Amino acid sequence: FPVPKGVLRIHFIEAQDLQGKDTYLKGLVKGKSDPYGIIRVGNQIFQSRVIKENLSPKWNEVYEALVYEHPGQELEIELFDEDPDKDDFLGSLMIDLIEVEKERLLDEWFTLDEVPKGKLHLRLEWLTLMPNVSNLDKVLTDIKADGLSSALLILYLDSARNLPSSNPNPVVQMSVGHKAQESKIRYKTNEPVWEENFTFFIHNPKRQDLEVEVRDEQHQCSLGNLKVPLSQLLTSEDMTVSQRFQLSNSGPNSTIKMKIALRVLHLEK
Ligand SMILES: [Ca+2]
Ligand SMILES: [Ca+2]
Ligand SMILES: [Ca+2]
Repeated sequence: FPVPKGVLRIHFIEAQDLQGKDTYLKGLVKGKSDPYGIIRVGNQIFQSRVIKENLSPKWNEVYEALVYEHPGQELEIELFDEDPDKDDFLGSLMIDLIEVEKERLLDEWFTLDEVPKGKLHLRLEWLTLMPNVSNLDKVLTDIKADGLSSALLILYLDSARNLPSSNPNPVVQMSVGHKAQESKIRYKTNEPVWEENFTFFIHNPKRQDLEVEVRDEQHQCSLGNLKVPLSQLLTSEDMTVSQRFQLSNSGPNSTIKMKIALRVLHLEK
């Protein structure tokens, strides 16, 4: 299974001098526009807010994208005017990631291509995955923890044993805080195998819990659940634990096997 080469934190700050594409009164009066941006990294897509009637938009939004050692992967950005029909094009940008890794931290205005005018203000942070916990304390403080992610949670769903029944069709749902993802379904078995990998962004591992619920997908019935304070990982080697876990609201011998690893996101120079 692929593992991330790092995390790219994208500050979608502002743009200036964009192309006005709206016109009042049958096109007599030249007007401004309603800019917003579409940001792409690999399969990950991000959409900024629409700011109305302004060619120097200030979004101050921030997105977090996973980056792997895959070929030539790039940061793609397109700006549009929100119109009631087809949104008019306000310019585009293409940044080489392998270049961004090299610089670690950028703060620059970029001139949009394929438009007569327009500039975009970005601050890019290349965060690497740290296996030791040595810098968590510093990363939490820089974020100003009192939000964006201070860590990643990478977890492996191996299998479960001896689940309650008649037989069920087991599926697992994991949700660190509000982010939630689901495994695939196994059918008519009390011994499911998934061998699936999942990744979650983490604001603060000292506060957040991983919640795991096993369900029978056919029927509303629950098959057990599990809470794992991520803090417990903080005291494990390479912030990774691998064991069988007891399920609650389940059988007495019902368990779930996982590998769970934490990585602190760090900007170095
Ligand atoms: Ca328009
Ligand atoms: Ca418009
Ligand atoms: Ca539209």
